[PDB]
Amino acid sequence: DKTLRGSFSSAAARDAQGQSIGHFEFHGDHALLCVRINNVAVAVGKEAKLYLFQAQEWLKLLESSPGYSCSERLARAQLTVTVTQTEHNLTVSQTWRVFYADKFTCRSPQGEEIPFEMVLLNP
Ligand SMILES: *[C@@H]1O[C@H](CO)[C@@H](O)[C@H](O)[C@H]1NC(C)=O
Repeated sequence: DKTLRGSFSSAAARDAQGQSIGHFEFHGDHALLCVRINNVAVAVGKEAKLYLFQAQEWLKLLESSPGYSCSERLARAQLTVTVTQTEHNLTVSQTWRVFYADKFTCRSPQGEEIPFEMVLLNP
C-alpha cells in the first residue's frame, strides 16, 4: 500500500508536460488508487485530470524519436480520470506512474495549487 499527500500544480505540469505525482508496483491483477481533494470547483475550472501509464509503455514513448507532443503523449495513457468530485477511485488492472495535467499543460491566470491525498490499496 501507499499514502501520499501533496498538491497538483499547473506550473509543475506545464514545466514537465505532466506533473509526476508518484509511482507504484503491486502483485496481482488489480489495485485501487483513491484520490481525495477538497477544492472541486478549482479542479473543474482547470479541467484537472490524472494520467496513469505503465512505466514500460511510458519509457517507450519517451524513447521515441523525434518524440510525441505534450497532448499526443498524454492521449497514450493507459488510464485517466477527470477530476470532478471530492473522491475518485481508479481500478488499476494489469510499475505504474501517475501524472497530473490540466488545460494549461499543453498550451491566463493559473490560480493556486490543489491539495490532494492519494491512497493505493493492493487488493
Ligand atoms: C473508494 O473506495 C473506498 C474503499 O472501498 C470507499 O469507502 C469509497 O466510498 C470509494 N469512493 C468512491 C467515490 O467510490
